[PDB]
Amino acid sequence: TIHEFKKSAKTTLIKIDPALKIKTKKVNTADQCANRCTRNKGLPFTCKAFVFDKARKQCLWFPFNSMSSGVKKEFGHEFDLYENKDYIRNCIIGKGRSYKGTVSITKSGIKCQPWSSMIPHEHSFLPSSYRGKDLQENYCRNPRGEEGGPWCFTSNPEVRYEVCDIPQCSEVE
Amino acid sequence: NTIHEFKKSAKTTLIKIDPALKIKTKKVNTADQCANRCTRNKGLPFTCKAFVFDKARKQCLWFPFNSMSSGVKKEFGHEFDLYENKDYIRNCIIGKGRSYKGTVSITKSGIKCQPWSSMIPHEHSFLPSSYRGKDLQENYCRNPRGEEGGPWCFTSNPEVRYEVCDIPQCSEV
Repeated sequence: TIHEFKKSAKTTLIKIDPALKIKTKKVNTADQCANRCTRNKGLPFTCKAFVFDKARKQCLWFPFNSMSSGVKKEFGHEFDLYENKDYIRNCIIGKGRSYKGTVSITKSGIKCQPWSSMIPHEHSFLPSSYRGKDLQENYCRNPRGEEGGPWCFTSNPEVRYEVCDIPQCSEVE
Repeated sequence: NTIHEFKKSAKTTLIKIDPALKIKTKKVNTADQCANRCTRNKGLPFTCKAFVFDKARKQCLWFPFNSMSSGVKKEFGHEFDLYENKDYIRNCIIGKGRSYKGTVSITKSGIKCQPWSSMIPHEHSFLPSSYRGKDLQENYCRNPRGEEGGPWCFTSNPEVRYEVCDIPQCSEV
């Protein structure tokens, strides 16, 4: 089930409201964390994310994620953060400046090109500059808040860039 | 094999009233093959948000829309199963979440929801047929009467009749 989750390398989370529940356990792989999180058995909360400590081989299960109020996102080479997609907002507000979901396909249906690649499209949208924008893998993103909404570079030479088809939160009921 | 990742509605296909919308069909063996192609979006002139498996004609129907889209309606049919891509089912709540259609099925304290169709452990009268439009399917967190706490469910723990589920507001600033 590790694919039900958006992965952020080298990242963990820290609670600042001390009331928020946590649960930890030593395991073998990050796979085993995801399994328990998806199945949500033996957890006295809704599992919205977990971190795998690769050094200690420990799962940390959370009823929050990186968008929750009361938690900080910190760098650490031995951690990978896994966020349950059911809790990463999957619709756009305004022009989608704050979109962080995992849709990686354009409106006319082509797979996006990874931001950290210059073939087949050359560009100046590297992760490093645009920190906080989450230009990760090949996700649809709107780093500058432009009118088109989340968009990407297309893995097809004919089309440089195209918007993605992420619905407005206001679209439906 | 990503079919388990989709929200399934049995005995259901979708019809486009609007002739503008695009559909794509292909003869196949199994519903799992429809899921794979939708998941990966391989060779579709659009973003696949849903598909139907026709068990009689052995066909996939891939759609750039779902049951909540404009100009689309459900149609009953014994041969059809509808599968909706969770990435295009709004996973946050508007106001009290009367119109919530997502698949969260665990309460705030981590308890697996009881199916609406079941009287075990708890007897109740929120029968699906009493509440059409409210999607009282499987064991999903729902707010069929639009009450204060947001979506909830009867609980699979005999000790706890019902509990609210922990589903985030789409926008609250």
